[PDB]
Amino acid sequence: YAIIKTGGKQIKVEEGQTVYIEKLAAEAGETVTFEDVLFVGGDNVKVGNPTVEGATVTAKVEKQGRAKKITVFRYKPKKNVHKKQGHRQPYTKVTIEKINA
Amino acid sequence: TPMANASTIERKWLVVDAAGKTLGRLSSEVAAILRGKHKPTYTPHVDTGDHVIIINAEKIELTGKKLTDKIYYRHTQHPGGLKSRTALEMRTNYPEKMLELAIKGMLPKGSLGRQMFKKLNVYRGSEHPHEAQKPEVYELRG
Amino acid sequence: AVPFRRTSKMKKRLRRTHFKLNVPGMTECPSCGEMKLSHRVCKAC
Amino acid sequence: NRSEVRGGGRKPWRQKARQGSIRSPQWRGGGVVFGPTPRSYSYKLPKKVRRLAIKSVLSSKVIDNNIIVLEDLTLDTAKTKEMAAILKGLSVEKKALIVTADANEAVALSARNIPGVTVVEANGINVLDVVNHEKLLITKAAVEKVEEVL
Amino acid sequence: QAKAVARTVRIAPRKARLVMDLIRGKQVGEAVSILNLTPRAASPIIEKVLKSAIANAEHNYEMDANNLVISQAFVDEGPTLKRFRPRAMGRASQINKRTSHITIVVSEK
Amino acid sequence: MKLHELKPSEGSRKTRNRVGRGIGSGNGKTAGKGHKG
Amino acid sequence: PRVKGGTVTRKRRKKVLKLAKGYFGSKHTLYKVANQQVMKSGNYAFRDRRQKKRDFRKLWITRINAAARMNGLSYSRLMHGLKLSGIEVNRKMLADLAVNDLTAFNQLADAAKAQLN
RNA sequence: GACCGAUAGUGAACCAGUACCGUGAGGGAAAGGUGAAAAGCACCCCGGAAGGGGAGUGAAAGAGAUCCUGAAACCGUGUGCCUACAAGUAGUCAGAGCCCGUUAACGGGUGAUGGCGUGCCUUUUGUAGAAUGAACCGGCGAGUUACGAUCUCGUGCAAGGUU
RNA sequence: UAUCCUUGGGAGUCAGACUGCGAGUGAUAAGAUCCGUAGUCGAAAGGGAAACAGCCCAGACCGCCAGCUAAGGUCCCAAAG
RNA sequence: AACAGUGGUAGGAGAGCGUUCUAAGGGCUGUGAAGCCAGACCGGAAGGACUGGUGGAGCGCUUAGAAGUGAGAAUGCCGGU
RNA sequence: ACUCGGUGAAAUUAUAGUACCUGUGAAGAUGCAGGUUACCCGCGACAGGACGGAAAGA
Repeated sequence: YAIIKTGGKQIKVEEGQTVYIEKLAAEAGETVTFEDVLFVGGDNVKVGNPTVEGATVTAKVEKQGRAKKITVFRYKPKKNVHKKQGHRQPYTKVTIEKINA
Repeated sequence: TPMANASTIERKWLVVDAAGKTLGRLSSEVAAILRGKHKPTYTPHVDTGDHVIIINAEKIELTGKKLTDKIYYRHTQHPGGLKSRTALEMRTNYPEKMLELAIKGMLPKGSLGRQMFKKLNVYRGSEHPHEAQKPEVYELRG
Repeated sequence: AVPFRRTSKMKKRLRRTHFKLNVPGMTECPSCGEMKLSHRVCKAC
Repeated sequence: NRSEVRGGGRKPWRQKARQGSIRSPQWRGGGVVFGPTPRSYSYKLPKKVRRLAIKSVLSSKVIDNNIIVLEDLTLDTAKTKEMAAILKGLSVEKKALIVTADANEAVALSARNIPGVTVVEANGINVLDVVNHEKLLITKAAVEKVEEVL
Repeated sequence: QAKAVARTVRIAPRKARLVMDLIRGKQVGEAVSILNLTPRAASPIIEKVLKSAIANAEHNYEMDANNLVISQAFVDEGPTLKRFRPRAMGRASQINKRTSHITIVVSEK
Repeated sequence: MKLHELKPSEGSRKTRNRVGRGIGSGNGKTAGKGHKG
Repeated sequence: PRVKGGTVTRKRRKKVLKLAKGYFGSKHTLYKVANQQVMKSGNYAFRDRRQKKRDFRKLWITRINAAARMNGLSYSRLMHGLKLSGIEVNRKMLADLAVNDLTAFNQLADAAKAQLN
């Protein structure tokens, strides 16, 4: 299991599990690859300076979606200030493949 | 994905000997143990602490002149009904309550804090009846 | 002596919890099968 | 109005204060604040604008091939059946406008009952009945009259 | 299962529910005795409705009078009559004469 | 110009400003007249 | 012409009353109080979507402190050592997982110890 | 009739200047809808009756006489989850357990515990206040029109334009 | 560095409050007394000062269970010696 | 595309959502219209669909036009509770 | 008055799961901060608070 950094954030992944990333472009069916692997734990552990040199985690794209809607509502008492807005944050569903080379 | 703990909590029993120790310096560490701050699986709402037995409660130490000028008050409910007694009387006659008052005051307020306090046992003397729980010996860090 | 505020439903229902009736004390008449209050009369029973 | 509703003079209240009128606009009784009022909606355009508009509509209908120029439209008998046969002969299946020179009566009586046909004379044509009706039937004399008027 | 309803009965619903709570769930034969021996003014009315329900169960659905139990029993609100001037003797105003709908259902256990 | 495809000349018609119909339009409570003035 | 209007009012109030589902007593029944509660909930939700990011970091720091003191260090010394070794890229969140699920992360504490000398 | 459609439109769609109020001059309401057709429930059963349950008529009887549709407040019956050591503008974020299974969606219901959190409106330099208003629900309830003045935009024609 | 001039249309506003500097003022230290002069609130949420319109840091388009700091802090409540 | 920006009361400016009616084109609907009830759907907001129940005869889409044009506060008025 | 059977109103009412103390605060804190107490639900009394009404100085 490695520790990737994708969306200005880090995740811990093991082969076969499904993860949700930030948009991450790409298209359903494509095979994405991550370069910044910061730690490869397991039997042999490879703590790496900045990033473990020569470490890549492949993965497969399943869908590009948007999460459940959030209704952002704010107001100020006594001042007649209202503001309503909707938000659905895009994501990407990805399945982890071979967590080395 | 962070692991919150529930029904997986496993507690231990520790014995702390309060012979040559200061009231506040011991109570802080004991309350931290009771709240579970020393465990990697600590979660803020499920009380992951463990049990603490304190012996030799009558040997606690107070620096300065606290043994004469530290007063313990209590107001029952009646208006103006405020009674008091000095720390010398408290340590000579009610040591256990004196330790409990400090440790309770260092604990969070609410239901979880009261449960955490329920996890504490204080005994004057040198013997405790909890040999069936096979407790260990814990040394204060500082 | 003026109600400062209206009473909520839950408090009304809570106050009305002791305002209920009791099952009577009834025995069956030796002759017949009529039911009467205990220690009451029913030869016609 | 709040003053044209029956009653309302006295201040409704008394005692054993007195404020308002049972006919104020916020009462169930009556009193409408502004509401509609009888007025005319008509106005006028410059004459050159009217001439340009009618000419534009006529030319537009010319472009779409929705114009049929008939030598003459005469009816020996004033029968609705004969107008229906004539209209079918020219392949006019929808709303149509017929323009005659000086309002002959046999054509006016026929096609009066046909649900999509309107008959006018040369000096009666205007923007609405030209735009509205899909097709335009006009006699050669009415063409001359319209051309010489404009 | 059999049902019997009494509509617009001249009784306040809150006072009828006191007895309705007593009798619901009981065996149908025992319930009649409780109604006969309770000293309330809703008992006679509820007893009439219960007897009517038992009758329908035998004459219309051919179920036996034994092996019968009270399944549902509730009281609803009926149209209210408003007496605006109890000025007669009373110094009150707009008295409300309330009303009830009494329903009883029985079935075989 | 068909009667179901009428288009005004661009810029000849402006929508009237209706005052006093909510705080989201900017002309709500005080109706554009502000406070006492 | 005249315009009556009842349907728009009913629908607009029903939306709010449906959003107020689950509140206590009158606050899921009457429109006037349900509206106030829904507005308050919107404000609270914004504020707490910020406070959540505030709070999970606090939890992570607490767990790291505990697991580090299980090794002879404190949180501050361990973080300084980790940053001084470039391995600090590793987060606090990921560190905390590797504290409840693999205390063999002590490897990282050993690296920080080596760099702190 | 780019007029209303039963709180509207006449005060009055209904035995309305009626009922009511006042000594009198005078003031002045509320109240429309079975069904295509009464075919408007023979007969049986409980009940003094009222009212029901069958049977029957009917497309419909949950269309049975204030009988089209029938919302909300308000009042009840049953049940899934929680609740008798707990201090609260009642939610919000984190969160086990239990119960479900959807417009399949990083699902629905309830929530033991932890953090944060002094209603809405008006007004004021400033409000959580011992400033003000609202018992709750529903309906109705406020920047128009005419004639002048002026400015911008559009269209037509232009030293001319218009009745 | 990107503002400022003219013309035209539309306005709102006319009891402001507190804090710090001065040393104009009892020119001195003032307090006064106003005078200036700057800031904040009004119209500004967020962190700190236990709580706190006007003090300190700092100006919220919206999401994230990412990182670095400001004022202020690191025995326990309560994050960190 | 590359930068820069997006707190806000009085107030100024801009873009839109819904309601009734009218005109033109297109349609729905007794194999079930409007209205009412429920739902875990869609849009940046005002809002809009789709399924199921009830209902038992009318309604909506596109482009224009006209307004008795949108309610939580008036010790509002009327009704119900 | 109280218990039982019958009948049955009014002023008031933003919603409300509505402790106490010491502070803070635009008037006086239940609802702000810190602490201390408190199993759930009633019936009868008191008059302390009642931001109840009377009052009235002024």
